[PDB]
Order: sequence, then structure tokens, then C-alpha cells
Amino acid sequence: AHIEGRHMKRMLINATQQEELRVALVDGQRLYDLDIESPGHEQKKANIYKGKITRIEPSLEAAFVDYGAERHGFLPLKEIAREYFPRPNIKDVLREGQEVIVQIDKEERGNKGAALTTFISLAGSYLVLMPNNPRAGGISRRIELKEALASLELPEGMGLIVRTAGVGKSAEALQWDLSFRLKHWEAIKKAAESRPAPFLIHQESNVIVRAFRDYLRQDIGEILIDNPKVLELARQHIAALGRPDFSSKIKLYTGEIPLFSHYQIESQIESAFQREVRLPSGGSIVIDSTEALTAIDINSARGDIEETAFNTNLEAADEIARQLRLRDLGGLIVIDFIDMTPVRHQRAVENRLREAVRQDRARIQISHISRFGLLEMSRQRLSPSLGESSHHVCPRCSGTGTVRDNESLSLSILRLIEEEALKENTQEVHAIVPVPIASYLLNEKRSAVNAIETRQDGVRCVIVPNDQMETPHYHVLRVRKGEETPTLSYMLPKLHEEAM
Amino acid sequence: AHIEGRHMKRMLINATQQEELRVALVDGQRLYDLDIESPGHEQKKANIYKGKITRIEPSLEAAFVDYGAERHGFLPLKEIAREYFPRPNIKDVLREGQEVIVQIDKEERGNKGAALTTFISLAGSYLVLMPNNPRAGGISRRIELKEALASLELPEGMGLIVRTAGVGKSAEALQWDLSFRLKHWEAIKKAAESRPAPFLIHQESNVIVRAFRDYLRQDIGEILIDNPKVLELARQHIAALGRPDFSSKIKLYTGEIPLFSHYQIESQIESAFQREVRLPSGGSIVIDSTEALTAIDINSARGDIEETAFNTNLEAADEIARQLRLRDLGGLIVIDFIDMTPVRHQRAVENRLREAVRQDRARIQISHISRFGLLEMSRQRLSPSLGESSHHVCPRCSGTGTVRDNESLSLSILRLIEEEALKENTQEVHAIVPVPIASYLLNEKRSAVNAIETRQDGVRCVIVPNDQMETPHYHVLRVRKGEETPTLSYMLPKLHEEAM
Amino acid sequence: IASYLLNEKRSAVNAIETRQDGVRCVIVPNDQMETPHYHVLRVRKGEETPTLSYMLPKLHEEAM
RNA sequence: UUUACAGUAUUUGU
Ligand SMILES: [Mg+2]
Ligand SMILES: [Mg+2]
Ligand SMILES: [Mg+2]
Ligand SMILES: [Zn+2]
Repeated sequence: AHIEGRHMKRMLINATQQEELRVALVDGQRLYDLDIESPGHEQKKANIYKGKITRIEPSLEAAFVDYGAERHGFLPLKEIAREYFPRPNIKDVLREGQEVIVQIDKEERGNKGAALTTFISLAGSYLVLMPNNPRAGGISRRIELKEALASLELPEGMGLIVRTAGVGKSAEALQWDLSFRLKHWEAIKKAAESRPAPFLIHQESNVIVRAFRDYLRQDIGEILIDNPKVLELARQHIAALGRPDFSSKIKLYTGEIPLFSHYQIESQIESAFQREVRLPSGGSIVIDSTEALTAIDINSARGDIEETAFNTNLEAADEIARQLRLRDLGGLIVIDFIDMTPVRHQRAVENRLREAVRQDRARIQISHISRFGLLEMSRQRLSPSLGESSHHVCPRCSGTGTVRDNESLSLSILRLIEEEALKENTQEVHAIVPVPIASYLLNEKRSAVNAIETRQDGVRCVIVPNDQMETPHYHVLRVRKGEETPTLSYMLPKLHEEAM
Repeated sequence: AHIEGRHMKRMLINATQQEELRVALVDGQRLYDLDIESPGHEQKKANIYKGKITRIEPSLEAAFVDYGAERHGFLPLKEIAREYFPRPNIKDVLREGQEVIVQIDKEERGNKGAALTTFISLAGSYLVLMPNNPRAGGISRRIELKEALASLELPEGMGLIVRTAGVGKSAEALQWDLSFRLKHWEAIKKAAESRPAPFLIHQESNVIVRAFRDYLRQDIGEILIDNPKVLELARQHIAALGRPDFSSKIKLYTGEIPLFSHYQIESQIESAFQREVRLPSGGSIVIDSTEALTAIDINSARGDIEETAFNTNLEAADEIARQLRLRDLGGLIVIDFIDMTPVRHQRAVENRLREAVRQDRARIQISHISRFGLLEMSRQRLSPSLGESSHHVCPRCSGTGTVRDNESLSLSILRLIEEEALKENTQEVHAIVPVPIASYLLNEKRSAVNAIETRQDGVRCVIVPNDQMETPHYHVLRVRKGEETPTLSYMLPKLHEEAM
Repeated sequence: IASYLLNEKRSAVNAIETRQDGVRCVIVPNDQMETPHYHVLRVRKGEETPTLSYMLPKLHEEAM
């Protein structure tokens, strides 16, 4: 019967394992957010570079940047600063080879490079400076502050935003921040004026600093840390981050029972990695990701039908909202709630979902339930998903989740063999295939194979079982007249390795 | 530049392989429909049985039937015949153990049994008899026939439908059909009156008979068959099916180059089995199936952007329409066309799709492109999809298409080991895991494992690499005090086999 | 062999590492060998990599 | 992590 407010919200930092630093927001024992960092795979979003313009595109109204990755970043027209420009075409604003101050809006995904803007933003605890453009500024829509904002001394060419954490802080306190921002900016444009033009300038902070900078509302009761050395670092991060009011709140955890286990969130953390997640009342949601989009289905538990569909869909809306966050799912998401005949049920389920994602930091947009029962929504990509970052594509099935049955596949291969055997100038065709495929072709289909060889007089069909493949994989190589060897059937895979 | 009408439409029947009988409708060399049948996995839709009512459900307004499968069929209220009933509740109409004449509307899918109706329908070449209800009848919406329908002599309690193939046939010709139907019906209700009440009554015809009964429009030029014995059978099927006008059209194929290869449809047939399908101009569609639904994405080729998105989306609409048919995709389908800024583009793409599925036999419903760029549609399930029928769930990934990385997984297991080790009365915990998982835990994580054993004084953590697993799979078994053996670590998997 | 060394003999392996302060003993199970075969390679100071234990056989293939 | 003067309610009537 979760109600926000009942239990303490806490920040649990588990840092006993070098290879995975974990930060969890927990409410009582209810995990509602997670962040995991490991050496090497450190974050690149909100780094700043000195990049040189590679190639221009009026076609796309943007241009490409060598910021120093093996792959170049993508820089849209709407993102180039009036100050960098000696509605127009991009062919008009920037030159090829031209240096420029660049920030990463979005990490590389799939094939794309990274979206960049020249409109750099510098986040502090209470403020975000946009030294590069005045057009921007204001109050966290989550909120005297109008009154205190006006009083800071911001340089003409720039605007700024008061953060959600500003709520409880005063003017002079914002200025302390506003400045550290300006310092940094000065250092930035200077560490750039003094070089050539492809290098990193500012590395975004690690997962604890980020947590502290971005996740510490007032309603965070305690920050538990399970490792002394790290804890000490944390204290310095808080102070340095201008948040004395949290010092008392940081506490070393010392139980023998590991932190995350003591607060019982380990199974909830694991739920992020599962395809199916049980709901409180017995049903579940099933999350599938596809090329286009993430699809989520909903099943009920095992009694009013109408009431069951409703209560289950409501539970699902809650669970989806957190799975979205834990899994860092982004982009298009399509939800298949159980059918409800009463329209008012449909609105209530939508509203439940709207409510449930209100605390999410990612921008989100939801629509209504379609006449087919689908709800479409979009969530902003804050960082790569669990799938991209802790998984890899199945090596068996190639992401497809299924495997063609042996006979189906065998007959496919058989037809492919015959086609090859028909081509002019063919001397042999070698089919290299999984063991059971070989079995089936050379027993169940021995006649066919025989017929092929007899119709195509003089053509050898060699079909070799290869224990180094499993089914779906195979090769059918064609051997032209004159280029055959006296190689043994079963030493044949190895021969073709230098393909295959 | 395909235009319907240019080339001959043909029916190609490939029957040289005992284990897969294939029927293709081809237009010129363009495959537009496929059907594949193999011994054993014969069709069950439109079989008729004598079933006994198992259990009733006012909750669902329907009841269950033992028609003789291991699993019982599902029989909705709207489907029970006024004649079988000695708006009400189902608790009111049928008794438990009560015999009844039952037809299969839909094959078993997943967990469901099969949807059944008592409103039996008997399809002939030109007519469909619904002996069980008059409320039904008319003209193929694809079409003197009003005038000739009236003239048949149909028994009062029953209605009938004139098929699309009726177009070119006369009255007396419908009667010839109308009767063979009535004969059959008589035989049906008689082979039922004379037994007890769980048995098969009528087995639906095989894939060639069905093809002939259901797919032979006038615009079918030739029926090629590549096997003499089968061809002879076909002749009898046509005659028996009352279609002399097709006799001249059936022709033995005799090339050495196999039929489907001569007409170049083998690669198109194969496209049905691929996740990605190239479009004429270079782009492609990618088809993913999920618990909820089938998702299709669309990519473009490598020049007006607006024009490219449009032309590609149009090509896709065509290809999707046929993939839907070839793959026998049914249920909810969601299509992610490339973004188009001009709304008129959006309508044109929708309309293209509507047009492209007009020839499909399955009922279909399309909606508009959403504000998120998605198009939702539904297609009636005519029979199981390629996925259900020629594939099986990946054995590696369990349908998920991905595999958790080794370190991620290892740390998961490590935490699970420690939890087990903490429980009262624990003597040892055995973790049985893939080779590389073992490597990582027992090297990279050897300290952790060590610490666990030292904190939990007296608890053995045995972590054994097992070459019979690959990663995601593993077992963590807990061993209580007193129940440990002196078994060797590596003979341990085998011990637990009688689990595990 | 890996199983036995890293379970039945885990203490010994541990002791070795503790007596020889600073020396890593990496023992990796390799499904491409069966028993009698094995390799024990020594890695000098300065020439170690940050290679994962189980990607280690493959590294040493260009021996081994 | 985003843009003002405004708009009213409480109050006001021996
Ligand atoms: Mg797309
Ligand atoms: Mg559903
Ligand atoms: Mg999948
Ligand atoms: Zn797989």
C-alpha cells in the first residue's frame, strides 16, 4: 500500500566491489531509481571538446565534428551559436576544418555519432549556466526566487536556470554557485584558445558526484555508504558541491549483511534485467525490445473480470513507470494494457501512468489508448539502456529470439545446393552445416541429394557435418571446374575457414 | 514496375519432396502467396467433432468442450445454436456432460484451446452452407446472382453464401453445389446421432484441395504441377470439386530446373523467414515479433529527403502487405514508417497499405499514423504464423534476443551466493556456472569470494565451472548443515543433475 | 583441474598469493583442453595486461 | 533543466 511520504527516502551507495559502483534511491524498501557505474565504461554525456568541422550538409541542415572519437559527432543547425557564425543554409555558417566549442547532448547510439551543441550548459547544485545563450533561463517547473534570480549578476550575453534544489537556498547562495560556473566557463574558453582544435576540455563528473549534484532533494533522509574510503570522498564532494546541509546525512553503513540486501532491493534491481516482472496481485508485464521500439504486454493473475483487468492495468502502470527508469528505456514505447470496456477505466489507467512518471527526470509524452487497445508513449534517452550496456546480442539466434526448425532449414539448404549445382561450370558444391542438418540431408534426404547428382551428371554434392556450428548457421560454397582439390570431406570445413 | 494484369497469374505446386508440399500463387515472377504443408502437422481448422461440455462459465459467458484433444476447446455464448438450447447466462443453456456438434473456428494458440462454434459452415467451390443458422447469407462483397441465389431450394432453418468464385457460374450450377453441401450435412448429423459424443466427424481437406476450393479465381492462367502422381490426384480434385473449366489449365511441369526456381520465387519465399527484407530501392523493413504484437521498422537506402522517405515508405507498404500474407502474421501489428512532414504524405502511405492488402483474404483493419509516427493495424489469424510453425524459441537466450554480459552476470551470481551464505543453518553454497563465469568469480572476484567465506566463518563457497552450460544459465544451491557430502567439486554438477 | 585448484585447493592458492606479496595467480579453466594437458606461463613485472581471466587462453594462443 | 505586469480568493459593509 505504498504512499509517498510514509517511509524515509534514502540514497544507498554500494561501493564494496571495484567493478560496479551502484547508487540507489530507495523509499522505505521500495527501489525507485538505480545507477550503476564501472571502470572504463565511464559516462561521456556532457563532456566538452574542441572539435573541427569535418563535412557539411545543407541536406540535413547540420554538420559533422571530429571531437576526437574514432567516429565523428553530429551538429544540427539549430545548435550553432550566433557567435560562431562569421533562416540560412549550414553551407553558409560554418567552414570545413573550422574549430568550435562543442558539448555532447547524446551519447553514441547504434550507428549515429553523438548529438552535439555549441550552446554549452554548465550544471551546478542550484544553477545551470548557459553562457552561450541568453534566450534561455528560469525556474524548475517543479517549483522569492523570481525575486532572487533577478538579483544575481549574470553577464549580458548569457542566461541561467535555477535548479529544483534551489527551493530552499538563498540569493547569496546562488551567487556562490553562479560564480563557480563562470570560473569554469572562463577556464573552458581559455583551455581552448590555447591549442588546436580536436581535444577533450571537460570530463563530466562520475556517478556519485552526479548523484549528489542531481538527485538530492530535501526529502532525502540519509545517504548510506558501505565503504569508508568512498565515504570520505563523498564528504568532500558534498562540501565542494556546496551542500553542507547534507553532511550530517551521510553515514557509513557497517552491517555484515550487505547494504542493498539489508534494504531488500537486490531482487528489485534484478527485475530490471528480466523480460517478465510480476505485479503485486499476481499478473505481470513482459518487456520486449525491437528495432523500432519497446513493446510491453500485460497479463493478469489467475471475481469481477472488469475489476481484475482494471486493478491489474493500474498495478502495471506503476511497475512500468519504474521499469522505465531502472532499465533506462528511451524512445518509443508501446503498452498493451488488458482490454477494458468502460472508457472511464481507460482514462484512469492513462492517468495512473501519467502520475507514476511524474517523478521521472526524463521528458515524457503519453497518448491515449487506441481503438486497438494500445497506448503509445515516448521517453527521453538519458543514457544507454540496460540492454545496450549490460547485454549483447544473442550469438545463437542473432537477436531474433527464434531458431528455424531443422527440417525446414534442411530443405532450405537442399534447395540452395541444387541451385548451385545447376550453374554452368560447377564442379562440386560443398555444403557445410550443423551436425543434425547433415544427418537429415544425408539420410532423410539422401534420395534428393542422389537425384541432384544424377541429373547434374558429374557434379559432386559434398555435405559435411560440422560440430563447430549450431543451427541456423551454414555455408554452401560452389567449386568451379578445375579448382577442386583431393581434400577429405571432413577436413573441408578447415580448408574453407580462410573464408567462411 | 509491377501492374496487376500485365503477366499471367499462376498457381505453382511444388510436390517433389515428401516432407513439405508447397503451393504458390505467382504473378509473372512475383510471389504473392504461399502455402506449405507437411505430413503430420496437417491442418485442424474447420474440422468438425462431437464434443461433450466439460465445465461451464457464466464468468466468461462461454463453456469448454472435450472434442478429443488432450486440451479442451473454448465455446462462447454467442456461438451456441438455438437448437442446442433446451440475453441469458450460459449456466442456463448447456449442461455439464452434454453432447454437441462442434466446429473449429481457430487452431490452438499458445495456451488457449481452440475457439469452437456450433454454427457449422460447409464451404464448397461456389457456396458456403450455414445449415445451423438462417440469419446468415449473401454475396461475396468482392462481387443475376441476387437473382439466382433466390432460386435455389434452401431448407427453411438455414442460410447460405455465394462465394467469390460464383461470379461466372449459373443457377443450376450453384444447385449442384448447394446439394453436395446438404448431403454432407446429412451425413454429419447422422454420423453423430449414432455414437457417444467425443469424436472427430469431418477432417478438413488438405492444402491442394483447399487451394483449389479457395484460391482459383478466373484470372488464374495456369496451374503448374511438378509431379505426375500428384497431378493426377489434382485432376480428380478439380472434377470432384466441380470445376471442369480448370482442367485444361492444369499442366505437368517437366524442366530439370525445379519449378520454383524456374519462376524465380525461391528467394522471395526465403524472405518470409528473414528478420530484414530489402525493398526495391535499397531500404528495408525489419520485422520483430513480441509477446504483445508484431513490430515492423523501416529504414531507407543510403536527393530529396522528403521524397526518399515517401518513396521508401510506399515500397514498404507493398512489401509489408505481402510479408503479412507469406508469414501468416496475425493479430496486432505496429508499423514504424519513416517520418514525413507533409500530412498528405501520411494519408498516401496509409492508402497505399490499404490498397496493398485488398487482395488478402484475412480481415484487416488499419488506422492512421499517430503523432508518434506509428501506424496500428490488425489482421485476422487464418492459421499459425511461420514463427509458430517452422521455428522454435531460441535455446540460448530464451526468446529475449540478448544475453547478459559475463561480468554483469558474475556479480549477480556473486551477490546471490553471499545471500545464500548468510542464511541460518547453511553449511555450503554450491554455485554451478558457465566456464567463463567460473573463471571470473574465481579470479577477478577471488577476494570477494574469500571475504564471504571469512565473514561467514565455516561456510564453504564452492564455485564450479561447468562446460555443459553457457551464459545466461546457472544454479546456486544451498547446502544445509549435516547434509553435505565429501563430493569432489567437479563431480558436483553430476550430483545435482537429479535436480537441477 | 581448474575446479579442483580453485576450490579444494583454494587455500593453497591463497597462501601462495599472500606469501609472495603482489603476485597474482590466475588459474583459468579452459574447455579446449582435457587432462593431461596444461600451460603455466609466467608474467614478468611490467609486461602484464588488463586482460580478463577467461579471454586469457586466447591471448596466449600465439604461444602456447 | 526554462519565458512577466496580470487573474481572484481570504478579508472588507452598523
Ligand atoms: Mg525508425
Ligand atoms: Mg495482451
Ligand atoms: Mg525479440
Ligand atoms: Zn538467441
